[PDB]
Amino acid sequence: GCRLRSQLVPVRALGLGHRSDELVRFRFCSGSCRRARSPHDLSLASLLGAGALRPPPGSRPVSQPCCRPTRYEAVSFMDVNSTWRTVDRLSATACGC
Amino acid sequence: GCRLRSQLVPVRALGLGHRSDELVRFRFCSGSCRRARSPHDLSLASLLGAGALRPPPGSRPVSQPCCRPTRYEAVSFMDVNSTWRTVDRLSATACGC
Repeated sequence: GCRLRSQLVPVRALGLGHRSDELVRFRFCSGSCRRARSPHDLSLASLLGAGALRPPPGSRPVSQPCCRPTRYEAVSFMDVNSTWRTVDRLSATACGC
Repeated sequence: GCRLRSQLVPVRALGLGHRSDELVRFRFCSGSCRRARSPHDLSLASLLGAGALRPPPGSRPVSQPCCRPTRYEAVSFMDVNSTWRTVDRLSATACGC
């Protein structure tokens, strides 16, 4: 089921040009929302399953909510110049379907 | 990009046990939200791309909003007994990232 996941990661791999010798906890949301389908979602999933819709241009429609963050906190670290840095709203602190 | 799509479908394939000789328009949302990534989404996509996260149990995290309906309308038809039927909130009428 959709829930908050928490791993350790290098700060360079965060994508903002920072560098640190400290790993940082990064939290994110993943898992199923299939128990949270709306009537529309059920009908869409039924139509797709029956092959009654032709695929649209680009990506397939999702037929259930996505597991997404609803709330965020900053990620902090000592950078290579041993200066404390904080980056707003980078890490999830709650998830929802 | 994420947008509303509109096709014709058999009402049986809607999944609620109805039957009709009339096709019905069913509308749904699909397409990319990659231009609507939050700072968290960008960092998550960067981490995944760098192979810095181990895959969680079940489905992969999404690193961008999902293209989802924000608004709904009923789907109507003459059933095989030529009785008018309406099913609430089945068809999308607006989409968002």
